Amino acid sequence: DPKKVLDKAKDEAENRVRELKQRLEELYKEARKLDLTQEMRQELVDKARAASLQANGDIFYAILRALAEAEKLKKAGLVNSQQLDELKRRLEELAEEARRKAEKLRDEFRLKLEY
Amino acid sequence: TGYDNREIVMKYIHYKLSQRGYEWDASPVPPVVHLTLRQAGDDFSRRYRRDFAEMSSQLHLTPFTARGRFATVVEELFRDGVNWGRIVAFFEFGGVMCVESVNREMSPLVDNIALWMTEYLNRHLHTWIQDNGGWDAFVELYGPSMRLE
Repeated sequence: DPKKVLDKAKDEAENRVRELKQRLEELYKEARKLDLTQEMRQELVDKARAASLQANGDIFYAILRALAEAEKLKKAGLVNSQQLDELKRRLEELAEEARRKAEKLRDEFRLKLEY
Repeated sequence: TGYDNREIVMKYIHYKLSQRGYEWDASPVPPVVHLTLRQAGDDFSRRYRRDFAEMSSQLHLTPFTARGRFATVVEELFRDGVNWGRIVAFFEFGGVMCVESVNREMSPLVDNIALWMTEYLNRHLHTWIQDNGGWDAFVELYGPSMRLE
């Protein structure tokens, strides 16, 4: 079933976003106990952007792996060049959906930082 | 053994810059490694462009600040491990700092940034790259994405 490749990649991506939320809560919790200047706060925002970069890296990597599996399925004849085109398409919308979610997690990290 | 990481970094930054109309002048690695990495990087930037744009806009950059900014990002990027996607994120991060440098009339910072990428690779990522099959493993991993384009 060609859908299962897309489903595993979704699972992975949704997990990685939940790890990000977690990491930004660690970052916010150890910001809270401190009391911050502008320099220190800009550093945390930058660490938050770097933590998102990392999530995006991991999800990019999950997608490379999904495409490699997809290619094996294609060689076994369990999916064709069109379905492989559809999968590629879904994996890019997926990356964007995960990216949007990580951004919302950032914006909410800052709003919590400053207010 | 494994491939010369200075060469990988130089070709990669050279291409990012020349793709934006800037000419940057400053074991031997196969063409396919270079080509694979510029394509995976371009692919990464197309998906994650909005995130770098938000980074690079919110970047006060000076020759004396630049290293600190680079350090914070790559430290967080590789905090709990390496994988090929983090490596590609790394490459494109360093590319974005180079492009921003030329944009802000601070071109000599591209030489420094290429140095930092080179030293981070040689000192922190090399043994993980080698343990995971070298840059040839990467070429093989990305091939299925290449064969779609």
